[PDB]
Amino acid sequence: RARLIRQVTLADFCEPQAERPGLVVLALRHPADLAGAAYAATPPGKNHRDLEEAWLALDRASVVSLNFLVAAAENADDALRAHVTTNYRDRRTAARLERFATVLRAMIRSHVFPHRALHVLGGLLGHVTQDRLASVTCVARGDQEAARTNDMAARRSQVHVPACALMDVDRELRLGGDDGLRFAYLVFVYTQRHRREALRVHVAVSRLPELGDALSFLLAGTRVDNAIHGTDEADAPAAPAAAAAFPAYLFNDPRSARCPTGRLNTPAAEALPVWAPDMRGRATRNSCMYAAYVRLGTVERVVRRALPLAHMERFTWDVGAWEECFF
Amino acid sequence: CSTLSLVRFLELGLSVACVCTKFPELSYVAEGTIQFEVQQPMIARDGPHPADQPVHNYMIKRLDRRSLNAAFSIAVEALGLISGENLDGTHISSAMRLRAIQQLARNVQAVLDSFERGTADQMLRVLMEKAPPLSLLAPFTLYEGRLADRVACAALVSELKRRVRDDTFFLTKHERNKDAVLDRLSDLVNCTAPSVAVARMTHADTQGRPVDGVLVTTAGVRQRLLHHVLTLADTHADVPVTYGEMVIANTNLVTALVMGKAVSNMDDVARYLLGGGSARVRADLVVVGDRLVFLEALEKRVYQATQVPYPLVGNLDVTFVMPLGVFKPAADRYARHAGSFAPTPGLPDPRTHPPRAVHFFNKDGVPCHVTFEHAMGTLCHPSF
Amino acid sequence: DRVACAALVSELKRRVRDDTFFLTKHERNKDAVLDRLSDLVNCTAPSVA
Amino acid sequence: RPAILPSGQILSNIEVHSHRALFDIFKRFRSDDNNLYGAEFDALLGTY
Amino acid sequence: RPAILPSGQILSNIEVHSHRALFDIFKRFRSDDNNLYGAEFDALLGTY
Amino acid sequence: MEVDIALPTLSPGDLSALQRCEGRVVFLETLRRHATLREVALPCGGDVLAAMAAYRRRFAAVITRVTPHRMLATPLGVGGRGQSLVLQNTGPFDLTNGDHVCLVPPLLGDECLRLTSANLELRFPMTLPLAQARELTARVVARAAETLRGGAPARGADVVFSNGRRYQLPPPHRDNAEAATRSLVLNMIFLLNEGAVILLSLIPNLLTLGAQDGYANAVIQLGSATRELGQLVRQPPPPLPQDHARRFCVFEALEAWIASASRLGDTLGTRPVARVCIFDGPPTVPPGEKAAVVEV
Amino acid sequence: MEVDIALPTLSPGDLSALQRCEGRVVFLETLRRHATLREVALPCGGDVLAAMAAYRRRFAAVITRVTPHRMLATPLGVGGRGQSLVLQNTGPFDLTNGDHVCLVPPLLGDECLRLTSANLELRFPMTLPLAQARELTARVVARAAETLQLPPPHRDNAEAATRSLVLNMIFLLNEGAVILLSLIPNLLTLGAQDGYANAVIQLGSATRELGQLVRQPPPPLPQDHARRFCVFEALEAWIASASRLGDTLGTRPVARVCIFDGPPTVPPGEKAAVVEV
Amino acid sequence: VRPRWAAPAAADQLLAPGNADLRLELHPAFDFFVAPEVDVPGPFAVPQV
Amino acid sequence: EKASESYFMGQMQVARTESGGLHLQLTQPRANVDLGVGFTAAYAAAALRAPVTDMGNLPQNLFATRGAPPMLDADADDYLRRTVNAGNRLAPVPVFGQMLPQVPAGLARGQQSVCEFIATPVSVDLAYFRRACNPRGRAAGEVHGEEGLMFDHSHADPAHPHRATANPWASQRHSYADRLYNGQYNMSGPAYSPCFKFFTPAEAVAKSRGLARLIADTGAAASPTSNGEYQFKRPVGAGELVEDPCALFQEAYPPLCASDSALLRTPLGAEEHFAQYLIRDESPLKG
Amino acid sequence: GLMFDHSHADPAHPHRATANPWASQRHSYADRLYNGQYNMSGPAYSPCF
Repeated sequence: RARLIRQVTLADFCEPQAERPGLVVLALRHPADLAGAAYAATPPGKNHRDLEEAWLALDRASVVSLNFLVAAAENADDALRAHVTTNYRDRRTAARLERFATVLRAMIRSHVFPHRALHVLGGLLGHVTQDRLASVTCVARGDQEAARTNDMAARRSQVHVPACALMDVDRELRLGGDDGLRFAYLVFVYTQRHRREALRVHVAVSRLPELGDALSFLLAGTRVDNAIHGTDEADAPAAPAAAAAFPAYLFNDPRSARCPTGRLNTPAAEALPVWAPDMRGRATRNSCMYAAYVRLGTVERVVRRALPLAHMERFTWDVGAWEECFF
Repeated sequence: CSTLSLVRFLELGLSVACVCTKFPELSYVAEGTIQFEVQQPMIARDGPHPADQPVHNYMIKRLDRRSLNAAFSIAVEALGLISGENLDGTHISSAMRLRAIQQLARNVQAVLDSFERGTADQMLRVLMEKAPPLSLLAPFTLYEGRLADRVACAALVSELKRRVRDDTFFLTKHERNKDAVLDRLSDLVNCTAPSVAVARMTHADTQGRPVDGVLVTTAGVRQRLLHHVLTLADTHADVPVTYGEMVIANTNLVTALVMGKAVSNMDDVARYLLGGGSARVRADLVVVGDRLVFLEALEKRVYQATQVPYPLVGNLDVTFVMPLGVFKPAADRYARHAGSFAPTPGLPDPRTHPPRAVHFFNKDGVPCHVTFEHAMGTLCHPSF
Repeated sequence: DRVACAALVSELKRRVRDDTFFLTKHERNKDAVLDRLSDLVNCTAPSVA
Repeated sequence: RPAILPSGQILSNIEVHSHRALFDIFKRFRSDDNNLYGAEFDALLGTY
Repeated sequence: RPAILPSGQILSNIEVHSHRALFDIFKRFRSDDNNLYGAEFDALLGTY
Repeated sequence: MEVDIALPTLSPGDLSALQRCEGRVVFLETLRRHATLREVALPCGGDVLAAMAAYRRRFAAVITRVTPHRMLATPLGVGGRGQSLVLQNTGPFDLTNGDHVCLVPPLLGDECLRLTSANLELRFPMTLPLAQARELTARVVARAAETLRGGAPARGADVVFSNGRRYQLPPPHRDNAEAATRSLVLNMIFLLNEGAVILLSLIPNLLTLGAQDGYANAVIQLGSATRELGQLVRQPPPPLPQDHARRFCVFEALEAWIASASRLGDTLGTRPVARVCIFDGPPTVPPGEKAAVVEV
Repeated sequence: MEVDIALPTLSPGDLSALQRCEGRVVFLETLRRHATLREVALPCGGDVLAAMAAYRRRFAAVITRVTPHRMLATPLGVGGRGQSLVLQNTGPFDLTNGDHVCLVPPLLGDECLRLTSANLELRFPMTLPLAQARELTARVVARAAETLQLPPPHRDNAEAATRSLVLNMIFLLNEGAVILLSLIPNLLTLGAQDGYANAVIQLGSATRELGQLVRQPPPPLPQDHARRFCVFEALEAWIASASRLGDTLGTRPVARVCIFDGPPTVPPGEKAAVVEV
Repeated sequence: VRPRWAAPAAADQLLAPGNADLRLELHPAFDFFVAPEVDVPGPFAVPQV
Repeated sequence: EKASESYFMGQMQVARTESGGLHLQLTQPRANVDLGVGFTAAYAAAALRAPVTDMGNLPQNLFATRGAPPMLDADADDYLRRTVNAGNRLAPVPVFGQMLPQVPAGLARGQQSVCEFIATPVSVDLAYFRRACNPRGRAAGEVHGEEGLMFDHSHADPAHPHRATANPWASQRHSYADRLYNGQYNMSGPAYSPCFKFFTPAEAVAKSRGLARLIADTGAAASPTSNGEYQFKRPVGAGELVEDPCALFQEAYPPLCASDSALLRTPLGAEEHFAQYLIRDESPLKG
Repeated sequence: GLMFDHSHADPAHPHRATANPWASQRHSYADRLYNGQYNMSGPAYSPCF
């Protein structure tokens, strides 16, 4: 059998009566520490309190359904926007979606990436709701349909993913392979251009155990235009001094100026060459971050069928750790 | 094929060194004790100094935990056939099932037997660790009652320092004498004091008085003993065949369940407070001093054709010391005879110079020396 | 292990060159001959019955 | 440690956590803790 | 807290102070300690 | 596969303290159904690097119920179907629902049981969520490093948040933080510097490219296909005859660096050992209180 | 799930040799329930670097039974972490209890159960403990970096290894990393008053050769040295990288050894229980 | 560096299992040494062949 | 003796598990307790078999230890390491992960022991090495002498009341030899130090309340060393039974040694010729 | 690997590595005369073969 998680929370982002069971839910970090870590994390030149403001503009609420998050990104098919807007019961919902979009766009600008703010839980199956207070229940290991929903029309369930975001890889990369058991990865796509940036979401399946080079080639344009426009707003100095050239000719020189340890404060040792490695404004790793992914589980089949959707087949929940994709 | 030489524990001579009782509730008992009480005798002095009362004392000794185990792995293909699941209807699958079940029986046979040799080994492991050497023990029982002032303790250690280096190997450095061996064995059998009396032992010779102890050795020592110095007494002995028993019931039960303790002889204490099979086994005896002891060598009956080392081959540890470059004083360099190791005529005599190396013998006798330049590992280090 | 085979061969080397002839080197120790023969007889092991 | 045979029953129920003062030792486990089912005694075997 | 019925008698006497390192805890007394007489118990007088 | 531990009886009072640690983890040696308490013990004042390296050659196991006779443990590595089990959180800050825990030695000020009756000590490793631990290690190391160069000894920003409350990161001198962590900071800073030096020695002109148009272009070309700007690694000068006292073969140094870096990266944990799946309870477990967990 | 590998008809000269391969691992490409033997097969030995790069792109499988028709297998890790199985060792170093094992392509070749009837050959990878597999990968990748019991590289894929390595190294250089780079002499002087401090530094350290040859000036204060602090960020980045540097060149440890009763150390060529990770 | 031939090696420390002289001392009538792969006698400046 | 041990056998129980197969793992808890006041067993160690360890020589190499502040000039100690590790076994070769002595090939006899060296002034008397002696000179130990004897020097030596010590470089607290072979000075290594049990008072916590405790302790003390091809240090938990009367006396025995090969010849004869000396053997091994 | 290497000391007198540099190394002088696979065999019997 499979084991579950129950987390009482607010009916803010995941609204378990509006959707039927079988869709992945995410856990949202407490925003206080995000706002704090920004103060030290936003790069030089940029704003260092804009995430504070972006959060304050959206006023515990802990979960967020992927069905909701995918809408508040660049990539989305407007049918799903219309569904989320007109099918969610809740007041003021479209405004909240707009504010959440602004929040995530601030998150990437402040170099505190949302993948460090959204751990992933399993697919919800049950809920009891008071007035604007819910208690969702999702699987965490094992296969989905080992559960037992209190619908009584369909005791078991499946896993539903918005087909607008599901990006297949193998048939995409043309591996010539034959569909057997394939993994499932939820991937994020960052893009960094100051005041003009966005986030793209996808759900990727393939046989590839190690994404790496696969995404590095898949998202080539993103990495390209992100490495060059990413260092912007950082004052780089003038042309680098010739002293910056780290001297290599001097390693296996038999005759050269030398200095034993224990006489290094200010002795008659000034004859050593000077070398000033000077790195101020170049592309750091967080500057070239473009994607992040995390393993979800294993899958047999994907069929498309209805608002467009994508029913999984024998999903086995096995959540992994996050991963960076910068090189 | 090959059989399996079964062995039981009660038939061994070693059983007379321990009282075995089944206690099926041991897995429940926290730390258990036993209480002694001894009362030293006293003698009446006289004269000025005042007399002394007779002394009493109590004491307890607590238990300790040990256990045994033995793996029993059975296979895949065979567990399919045993349970009848993988069984097919043929005249060939049945035979393979018969084979697998014979394997399982021939396996559990060996596994269950191991719990006898287990105790046979455990007893030696226990006795061997609580017994002090004879050398360090004979003079200690010679200075009893006197180890109060420092001078007696000093003489005692000055005699230990000799005993340990003079009598730590007999019947290898004395293969010409016969009575020295016998005297050492009598000393060994008499240095020990009898323990408490229990009527469940009844370990007796075929004719008369009961036995007193064991003598476990190696086969080599037993062979060198049973042909020159010791004479067999008999070849059979009557031993008990039933274990002991200790169960909690009907008075210890209530106490262990509500209070938290349960004495063993509880029923006797109760009825006092309110008004209220010898087998014949083939062992080898011997008489030494004035006692009758078992004389065993368990290297063949048990421990044979397995992968454990016989626990009676001990390990002596000596630390040698030798001086390297000491130069004797002036008045002590002198030739015992004017015709010395005279060197070659015409060359200077290298026997007068300060030495710088020592020579000694290896394990077999090949010479191997040590010189200063072996000390570079020590005298050449920042630690200096 | 290595440490056991070491002592084993170091003892074989010593046994071969001390006891490779009896009845011609020890005719006095009449006991020693009987001991050697008993060692010889018991050193082997019985075969199938 | 807990009892085996109750002697007499109590007549009136009352909230107990309110009247903590009247007692000396107090212990209120939620339901069915582990310490109840441990019958681990200790006892001397022989006296000599 | 001494014993009432010894299970078995010791066979041999031996100077016991010098061998004190064999026991775990022990105590001698000169003669006729006063503690070992007055024994007081502890009784719970009802369960409810 | 549940192991029990013989317990040499200590005393009253102390056994209560041993009963209080009914939720922590202990590192066995081998999977045998018996073990002595003397075996699972570490001098509670010890080197953090060596302890973190030893945590790999052992098996984790959590202390279930204890009795004056023995205490029962359950290993985490091997297991059937990953059954549930209870765990006492003992880090400095709480851990939420639905994340991964990691086992690190008591990096900050230490707590250790001192069983004075049995004369042995115990160390119970901290239980940290993954990212917070990977960042706390860097925090303590960076503070020690800033101290090392004798610069500004304080910046008022050695603080870590977790679910609102601000944590203080106790001062780095309490038990032996100036001695039981020196090994770690040394072994990390040194390797970092060595990697940087090797890279710069293989590509001498890296830090003389365009401040914004050359370095980025080189990195993007390197990440992309095989252009590589020729042998971007210029041919290093030829070495000495390997008896000259100043021989330096750069490639063997790179080899040693790869090996040491891999080894150091593996002896840091950061591979989850469990995952909190609490259910029917307060969704956020504070320090010191047990929390339902399923092994990974 | 139990992968089923079907067999063609075989001569008794090699069926009995295949029977002896009961605890070795093979590399499928897709996890269908059925698969023919011809599919799961690798060419004869060549380019240990390329092969080691190929093990990453496929998930392993260990075999258990070999019948005259059918040969089972078990997909190593796709959803399980406690499926205790047995696999035999074939690496030179004997692996002891406690440590993990990683799969490494074979050296020198010569390990090929060349089947003539089926006209194919298999190369089962050897199994080494982690501590030594890391070192082997280090040696091979360094040797590949040299070309701008030992087979030579191929200059077509060695560049890919060099690229991965140089990327993982380049992204260590941070404006905080220079601050650490500034105290090399302050580190050497510390590696003198004590013993352990000197012990942690290697002999051909490739840094002591620098701290005694070049002086560097005080570092330039970075932009906004009041709001944020850089050393912490650089160190966190380096931890994140080094935690995953070993696998990116070799292979993650696939299983750790656990034995309940047998002797701790198991010699080469002998089966030993295991649990996967 | 110092040439091995000029500076005498040692008396005992020649036969230690570490030095690089046993590797070239294996005949009582000949000598072996490393030398530049040129012809003798050659030009004045020793090439780096 | 007729009844030396009470011995209680519990009830067997089977623990089942999965491992290709099904591992049934029996067990049986059992306990014992001595029940005789005074000693109830004794052994004699009659014969003698071959020495399990070699009795040759092996200079201990300190370069495997850490805790000694290295010298300033790196060239100096690099030259040191290059000139001491040359041709010296148990040199810490930098084999991966351990930097430990490499596995030798071929074994002459049992595991070769290790030797130490202790500085000592040349004017030390030689008659101090004929009988059993203590490498320190202060023969303190424990069996003869109360606390405060090991390091005090205002109280004459017990074994030679004439002089205070016999080696000032190895007896004072914090002396030279002490800083190398003591317990609480963190200068231990992987190799076994045969003199570790002569310069260590750390048993002050373990004060003795009876000679019988010391008698029983010897003949049953766990083995400190290992069983590999050398004498490596072994974790104390594992252990093995071994007897040693040296730990009771803190004394050593002089073997048959002499200062020139010419004196160890079958017509032994004279024991002091010239500057050269000979020392008869006085050990438990006269044969 | 013990017969010909000279990094591991003599397993009989471990002080040194070999007691005769002219009869131990591979292709040494004394080796080219009485080795089995080197083909200098005559009619006479060779004790040290």
